[PDB]
Amino acid sequence: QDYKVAEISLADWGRKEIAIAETEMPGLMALREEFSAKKPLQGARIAGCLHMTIQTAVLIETLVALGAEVRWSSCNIFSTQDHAASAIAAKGIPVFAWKGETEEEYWWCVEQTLSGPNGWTPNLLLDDGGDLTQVVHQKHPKLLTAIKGVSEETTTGVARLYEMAKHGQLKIPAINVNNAVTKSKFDNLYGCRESLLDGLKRATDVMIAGKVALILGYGDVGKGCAQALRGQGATVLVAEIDPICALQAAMEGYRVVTLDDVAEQVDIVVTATGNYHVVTHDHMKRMRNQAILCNIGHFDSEIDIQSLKQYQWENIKPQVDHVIFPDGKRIIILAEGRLVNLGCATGHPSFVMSASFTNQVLAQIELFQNSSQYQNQVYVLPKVLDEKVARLHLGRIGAKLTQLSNEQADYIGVDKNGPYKPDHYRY
Amino acid sequence: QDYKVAEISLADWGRKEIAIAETEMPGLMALREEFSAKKPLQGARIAGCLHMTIQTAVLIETLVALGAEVRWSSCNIFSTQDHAASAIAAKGIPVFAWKGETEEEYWWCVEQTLSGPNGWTPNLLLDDGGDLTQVVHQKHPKLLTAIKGVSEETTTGVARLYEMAKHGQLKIPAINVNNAVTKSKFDNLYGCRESLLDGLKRATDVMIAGKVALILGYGDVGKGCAQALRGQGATVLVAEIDPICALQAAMEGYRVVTLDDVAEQVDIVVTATGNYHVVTHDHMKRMRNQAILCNIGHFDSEIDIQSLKQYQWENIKPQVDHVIFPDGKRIIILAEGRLVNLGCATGHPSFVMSASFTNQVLAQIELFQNSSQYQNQVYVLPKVLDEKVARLHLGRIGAKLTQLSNEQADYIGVDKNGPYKPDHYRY
Ligand SMILES: NC(=O)c1ccc[n+]([C@@H]2O[C@H](COP(=O)([O-])OP(=O)(O)OC[C@H]3O[C@@H](n4cnc5c(N)ncnc54)[C@H](O)[C@@H]3O)[C@@H](O)[C@H]2O)c1
Ligand SMILES: NC(=O)c1ccc[n+]([C@@H]2O[C@H](COP(=O)([O-])OP(=O)(O)OC[C@H]3O[C@@H](n4cnc5c(N)ncnc54)[C@H](O)[C@@H]3O)[C@@H](O)[C@H]2O)c1
Ligand SMILES: Nc1ncnc2[nH]cnc12
Ligand SMILES: Nc1ncnc2[nH]cnc12
Repeated sequence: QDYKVAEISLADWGRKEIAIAETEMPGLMALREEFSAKKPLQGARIAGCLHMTIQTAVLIETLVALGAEVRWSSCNIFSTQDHAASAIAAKGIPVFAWKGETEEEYWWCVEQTLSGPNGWTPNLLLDDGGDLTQVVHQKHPKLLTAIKGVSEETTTGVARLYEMAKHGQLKIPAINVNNAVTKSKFDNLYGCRESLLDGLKRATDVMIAGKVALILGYGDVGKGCAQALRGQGATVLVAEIDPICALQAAMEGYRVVTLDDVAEQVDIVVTATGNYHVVTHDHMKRMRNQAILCNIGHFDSEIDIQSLKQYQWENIKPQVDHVIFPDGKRIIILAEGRLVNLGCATGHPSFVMSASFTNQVLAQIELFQNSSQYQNQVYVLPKVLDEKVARLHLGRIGAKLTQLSNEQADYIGVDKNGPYKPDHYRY
Repeated sequence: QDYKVAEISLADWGRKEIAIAETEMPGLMALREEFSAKKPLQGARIAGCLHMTIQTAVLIETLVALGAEVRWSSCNIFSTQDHAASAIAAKGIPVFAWKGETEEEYWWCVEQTLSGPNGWTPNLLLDDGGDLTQVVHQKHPKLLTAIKGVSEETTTGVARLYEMAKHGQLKIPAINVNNAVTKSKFDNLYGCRESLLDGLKRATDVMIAGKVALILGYGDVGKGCAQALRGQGATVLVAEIDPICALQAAMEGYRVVTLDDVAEQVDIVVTATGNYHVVTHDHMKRMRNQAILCNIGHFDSEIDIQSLKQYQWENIKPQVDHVIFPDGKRIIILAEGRLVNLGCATGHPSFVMSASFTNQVLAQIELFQNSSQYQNQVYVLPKVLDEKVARLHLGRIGAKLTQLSNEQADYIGVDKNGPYKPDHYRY
């Protein structure tokens, strides 16, 4: 068995939910319709490290339908949906993923992606957060020569690529999928607008209405989180280091504050910074009894979880814990500080993941075919492909596009078929 | 008298409202505090073409406080606030602007900006919409040699610059002020979110709640217009040619439709496209009795106003007209299709105009000092200045910034003092 999952008998349930998800993921299904016969990824050998959800199962089966061979792992110890992993394993696709991995198991799973039976090695990487990219660069430099490139899903992974490139550590081309407009402005924003609430509601019976909620970070994720909680009746506070993002939050009516000032005043804290130790021991010591602390950024290091190691952790249910302080005060920590929407719920819904994952497939096609055209730098896909991703999703939600006339296209200086915006337009 | 205004005796009223506006415009006042003694614009001779409002009066007096000499005109026949123009004229600043200009008067006013007494000619242009840039390039090529550059306020003006540059027609450097983040994502969005309603409410006693409103265009302006009307209880429809913007609108719950389909169904139509004849004769013929038609894009050519020339126009009050069709059906047209927020109300409020106009002052300083470093292309100001503009506005609205620690700045790859985002970050 060239796989490792929790329970293979969950595969039928996984197939049933994959069938539903396909009907919500028109971008991926359109790529199958366009490319499954020509098989543009025939000869592609993709090592993948990305949350092993039902939506990712549709991504994997799209890559395979286009001719790729893949080996898969999750990029978080809690984000796997076991029945999705089983459905993939039952297809004979190598997948190494279960919910509740230890850290040792996590890195073992990544490692299994880099070598398969009969001398299988990847020539492509598909990464979400930079861990797979790190393992290959730091532990398997011999593999790098054969890797055509990496496509990277998320803001933190791209930040890690930028720092590698600045220091001459990046040894392959990288496609930044996060900053396709149809990824960053949809998945990060509208996805979290729904899936933060999902994680909070599944974890506890805390009401949102009337609570004071603090969001740390007002980028794409924090913007979606703030809209989510404000719509449900919370008073929303925002912390920011960036004066432009702070000004955006203020102009939406949120008070912009520091956690150093407001720790005792908040009912719910959500870290969405992509940064390091933005919630410290002293912050948590000051929090009210039964305050809820969670992280929706990529890494649990947004919170100094280590500082709680000597306190009693009383489990409430899976991925919901009380941390009991010496004076008896308790805080509720979700998923041990790991990604709350994937650890306490199921991540983003299928429709917006289709937009993200359509970009991933297009990036893998571009790297597999044309990686010779790229240097060891970070690139984004062209705007015409970004627009194509959007076009493929309009039919499902019933949006009807207006067509420019010749004179209207000339008036604003565009081709009738796009691209319709200048390169650095911000949407 | 080196000026032309409607009534100089309105100057005292203008001064009173300028004094209030200063307290809402901390960016401009901060630039006065930083630069009025060093006078970095001493020797600058600025021809300006930008809506002659109270807020623009604060911009003009900031330029003058920094040492500039200016000659001013409005960029729209209806956008001048006469008491603001009088306050400027009473200071001895040449201004040629009144509400209700004819087209001949409009272009005469622009022309007055290009030559003053004693051989005064500009060495800088400050433009909003591209009309001043057009006049100089097409009618006064001898002036071009002495023009160090132009700073351009709005999306349509930048579109015109791009097309000039593509065809080799741009003969001076241009700073695109519209696409400072602290302009496009604030003025265009939050400004119109307030000032569209202002124009509609001052013009008619039409209720927004329960109406079906169609917004043509879902860029920065259309996004703000949609939020405005949705918050007041309208059913909001959106038309788009851009599939990414269409998908954004759909994900906010707006049905994305074509005016060709829905003309008979709408109560209010707002053009926000920057394009040509997006509302045609047949659209207007199909509109319901007493439907309200207005334009918030830069030019009245969004609507084919010419097609209504043979119908009786019955005036309701200034800038509010009935167009009476042969079957007796009437539509309400606002400001003859000119910018509705400035024609039927007073434009954006002071606070957000401060952010836009702080960018304008910084652009004029950069052109006056460093235009030799630029070619005849379109440029944007650097991100550190964009962040500075935001910083200068945080105090007024009580936003408190968090400061990165050394390790947090290193973790995300930024300097503690910024810039905090990659060059092409979209906010
Ligand atoms: N949970 C999900 O489904 C999901 C989806 C996309 C991205 N992410 C992750 O979420 C994180 C945020 O992503 P993003 O796209 O919003 O990034 P972003 O860069 O757009 O936003 C992060 C924001 O945090 C702010 N910030 C940084 N340090 C801070 C501090 N100490 N205090 C306060 N604010 C601070 C920055 O100024 C920035 O505006 C990343 O780790 C990303 O990988 C999660
Ligand atoms: N009234 C104000 O205070 C104010 C402020 C800023 C800008 N403006 C003006 O408003 C206009 C829009 O500015 P913006 O920043 O939103 O520009 P933008 O480019 O961001 O948005 C315009 C949108 O219109 C869409 N569009 C173009 N042709 C269309 C058509 N035929 N049908 C439907 N949609 C169409 C485009 O796809 C685009 O998304 C410009 O003329 C700009 O100069 C006015
Ligand atoms: N449902 C989902 N599947 C995969 N990755 C995700 N990231 C966020 N939500 C996700
Ligand atoms: N109040 C205002 N002053 C000047 N230009 C504007 N454009 C939009 N609103 C404005």
